[PDB]
Amino acid sequence: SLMSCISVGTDPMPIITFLSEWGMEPLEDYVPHQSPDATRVFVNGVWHGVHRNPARLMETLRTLRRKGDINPEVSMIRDIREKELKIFTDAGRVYRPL
Amino acid sequence: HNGAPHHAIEEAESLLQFHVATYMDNDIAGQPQALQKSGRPVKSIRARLKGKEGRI
Amino acid sequence: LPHFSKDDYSPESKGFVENSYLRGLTPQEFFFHAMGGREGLIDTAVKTAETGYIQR
Amino acid sequence: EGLVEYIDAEEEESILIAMQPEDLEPAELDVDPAKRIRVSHHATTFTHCEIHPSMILGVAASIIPFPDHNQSPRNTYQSAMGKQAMGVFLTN
Amino acid sequence: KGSRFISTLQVKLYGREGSSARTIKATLPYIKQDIPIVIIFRALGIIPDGEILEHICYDVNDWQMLEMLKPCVEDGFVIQDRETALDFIGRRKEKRIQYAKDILQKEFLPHITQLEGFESRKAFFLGYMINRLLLCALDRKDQDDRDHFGKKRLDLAGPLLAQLFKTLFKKLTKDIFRYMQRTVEELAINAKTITSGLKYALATGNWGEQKKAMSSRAGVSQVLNRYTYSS
Amino acid sequence: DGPTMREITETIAEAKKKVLDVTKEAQANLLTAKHGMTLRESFEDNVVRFLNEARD
Amino acid sequence: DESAPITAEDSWAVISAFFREKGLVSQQLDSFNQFVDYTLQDIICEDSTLILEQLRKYEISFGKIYVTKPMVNESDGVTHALYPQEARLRNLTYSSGLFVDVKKRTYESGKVFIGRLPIMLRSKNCYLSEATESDLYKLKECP
Amino acid sequence: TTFRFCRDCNNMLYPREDKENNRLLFECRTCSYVEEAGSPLVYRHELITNIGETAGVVQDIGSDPTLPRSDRECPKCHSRENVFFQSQQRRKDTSMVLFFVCLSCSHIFTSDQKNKRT
Amino acid sequence: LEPGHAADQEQAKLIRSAIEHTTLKSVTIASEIYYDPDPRSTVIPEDEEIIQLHFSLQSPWLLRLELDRAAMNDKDLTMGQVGERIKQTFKNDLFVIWSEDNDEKLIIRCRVVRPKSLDAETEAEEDHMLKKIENTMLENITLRGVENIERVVMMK
DNA sequence: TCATGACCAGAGAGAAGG
DNA sequence: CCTTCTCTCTGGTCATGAGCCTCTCGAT
RNA sequence: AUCGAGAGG
Ligand SMILES: [Zn+2]
Ligand SMILES: [Zn+2]
Repeated sequence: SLMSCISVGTDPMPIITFLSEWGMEPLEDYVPHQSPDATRVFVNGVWHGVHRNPARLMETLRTLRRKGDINPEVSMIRDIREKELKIFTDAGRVYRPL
Repeated sequence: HNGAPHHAIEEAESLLQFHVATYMDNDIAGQPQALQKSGRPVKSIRARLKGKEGRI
Repeated sequence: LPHFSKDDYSPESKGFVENSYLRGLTPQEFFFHAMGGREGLIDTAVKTAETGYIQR
Repeated sequence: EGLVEYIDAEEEESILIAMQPEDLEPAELDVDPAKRIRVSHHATTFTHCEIHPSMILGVAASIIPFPDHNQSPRNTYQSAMGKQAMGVFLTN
Repeated sequence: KGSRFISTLQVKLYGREGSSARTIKATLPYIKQDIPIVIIFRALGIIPDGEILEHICYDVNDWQMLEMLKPCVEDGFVIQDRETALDFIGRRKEKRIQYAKDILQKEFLPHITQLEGFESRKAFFLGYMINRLLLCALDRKDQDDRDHFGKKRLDLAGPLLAQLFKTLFKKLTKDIFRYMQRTVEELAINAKTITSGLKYALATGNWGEQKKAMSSRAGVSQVLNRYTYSS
Repeated sequence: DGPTMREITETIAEAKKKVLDVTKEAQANLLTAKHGMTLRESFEDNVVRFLNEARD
Repeated sequence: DESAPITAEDSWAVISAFFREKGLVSQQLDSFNQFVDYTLQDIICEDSTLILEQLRKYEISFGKIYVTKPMVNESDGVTHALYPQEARLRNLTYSSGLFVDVKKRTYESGKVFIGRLPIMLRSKNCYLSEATESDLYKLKECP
Repeated sequence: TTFRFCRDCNNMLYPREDKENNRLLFECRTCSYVEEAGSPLVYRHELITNIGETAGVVQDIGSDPTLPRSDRECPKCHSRENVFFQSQQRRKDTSMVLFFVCLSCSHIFTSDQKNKRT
Repeated sequence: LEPGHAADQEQAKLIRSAIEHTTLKSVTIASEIYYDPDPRSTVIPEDEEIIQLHFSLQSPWLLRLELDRAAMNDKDLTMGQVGERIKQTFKNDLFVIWSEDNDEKLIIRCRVVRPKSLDAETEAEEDHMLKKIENTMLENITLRGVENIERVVMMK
């Protein structure tokens, strides 16, 4: 389509670093029965840990992307009723402006 | 007539039978397809007359 | 479509075009109609080869 | 300035897009019978709005006039044939 | 990044729909026969059954999924330590343990990491896959749609050129190293390799290096249609 | 003409209301599970039949 | 007035701004620019180092890469700049050159030519990316 | 059903019969642990299930814009601010009944009339 | 239909019920296993009446099945037919009782009986065997109907 | 690529023995 | 009971195919 | 000639 563009590829390392510095508990320290309502966090299909109170994290991430501090072609998806947060910096994903 | 070892003849046969087969039929269960120059599968007498574009 | 709320079994939500060609289709109706017509194009593409093999 | 955002296929599974900015007008008859019938949005928790629905088409189909009044296979056929029409392809 | 070679991990629910023996096995890359999941977990340093199920069922009050997992634990009951799990391996003594240790970090979930000492991440991810499998088998989540566009990637000019150039540069490097071996007693960089390979692919449209089948992708590079501007 | 388009759009509106009634009736588990099919199948068939009736 | 909501007509303005900054083939250009600026270097620095052991050890490693502007070497001639129209007329290939920084270390070298990379037109290495409409007309390229 | 594990080994327990006293015990096969059963139910197998129909109900449910807002009141707090959805269960023979969640008191209610449970 | 017996939807429905295959799985809601060692008194307060009506004239493991009213009424099935079918299946190798059609719940209670040692003492078989018995009950129990006829509709 | 007869050794029912 | 044979359905890999005709160009 | 791509009814 006309306004259809394609993802080009970005480095996920700054994203993961920003996660671990904003309450994204690492995976080896994940106590499932001690933190049941914890939202999983994926970065390019890789589980990097869990996070509690993910609405604040999602607002911060969207604020950064809409500012430019994150590459606008990065996808950030919070699935609520699944308690998942998936971030894709993959190359080759088709997007469109809105 | 050179007096070759007993298992170099094994190689001679594994090559002769293979070549005669691929000359008759090149596409068989044996993974080797007997590629010609430029990686082209050797057209066999079988595939020559087999198929819609074949001889028949 | 992302323009509908979830679990919407409405007629227009699932592909009912209440407009006529004379009146003109809406974007959602347009996309659903195209989705339907593609199926007919693919059937026309596949049934041709199937019926060719059958006739042969 | 945070006014436009890129959305891929996976992300738009978590959003509710508006078709026109008029869907954001508050509701509160004498309609033209000739105008096509547009159902009310019946949804309010909007997060995005389409720039223009006509942007769902490609280069070929964007040449077709009134493609919303045509059987869709005809639009496919016209998209196929427009690549065979004669004309000035380049100035040089 | 690096060798983008594909490893296909399959977690198979070997139990039939109405039959008993609802076992769950896993497919490992260089391993002939499928392996039960609990043996893999205990090979990953997760010995207790409670911890294993904690890695799979992320809720205590979900007894259907736990009841589904019982035959897996009763299957792996025969192995109760890590070295015994690593010993269960398909080969032709002590070397089998090292072969399994190498497989569990080299070929098993390589997208997670290939560095030794990350078994917790892989165990949790395996539990996540099993959780998804059982959510499907319990008719709680629907079968994964395959034609969803978000699951599709469009390799554009960049990735294709990279796939080709990695191969061509590897061939150039191999030629340089063979020349160095040939020069043990005495600049021999065939630039024709890279240029000729790129040109062959860009011209014939066969994305490869003078190959027909291994470069099965044909029509990748096509003559620009210049009939009309819109064409 | 205007009268005919009025009757057409009123027919479509009454079909939409019919589908809404059937949908709300199904939402309250007030559907008779007739032999040989699920509730969702009966609902889908009823809605499709209503819409085809309206179109014709 | 400054903060009033837009109408469906004003959307076209945005659409205009979308293309005046991207054109219609932005996908191709962005993919290729990403490949040249970043991917090429990563491919070069991947298991590049070579080791040969005798009794000493000789190491050969590759450093930064450099991508020239598109040129051409005429037989019985010299290297000179290559423009697209000349390539389409003379059946040439609009390819630039690659030069890698190679260094040889020993136990206890200048830029080297490795080949030519075809250049996507209107990429950051194509002469037309910086060209004016008048420059295009003088280069016999359609604007 | 419930499930219990040995306190020392954290491995699952197996049922055993105390024949002389007609008791139910849960023993371990790692260590020699054994405990008294707190429920006679040993194995349940539902063929028709009502579990998971209200799956994925978290307090942030009000921030999912894809979910539709109804006009019903909450039977508890009478707040018309509520969301709804059909049964999250994905069996083909599933009732088309709506489940509403109040955005003011987190109470889950239903459009069902032929029954009212839980 | 039989010649002349047409235009009678009564016999039509009778034939339909007689031909449409019906398995025990199609009517079961849940299948539970309990340790209930006292035959004269159960730990379940609901089944009391069931054993109260059982006074005319094994294993402590109880296999308790619940049945769906809608599945039993969509067909022409009474609990007696299901009980006689399950008893005909195993031929006295297990004891079976059930509720009545009037009770709020449709229950079937089964226990194992080994002829050698369970006629003089209360020895319990491995609860792993009752699992296989439940598997055979849910997969290989033909209540009525024919082999592969999994649906039947009456048309005019 | 992939469904589907057409095949074709191996485990596997009976009868006969032991 | 238990082997032991003698033919037995039962389970699985394997070969085989895929609409006519027509046009243009391009690389080896 | 092979191999391949695109197109027509
Ligand atoms: Zn223990
Ligand atoms: Zn409330």
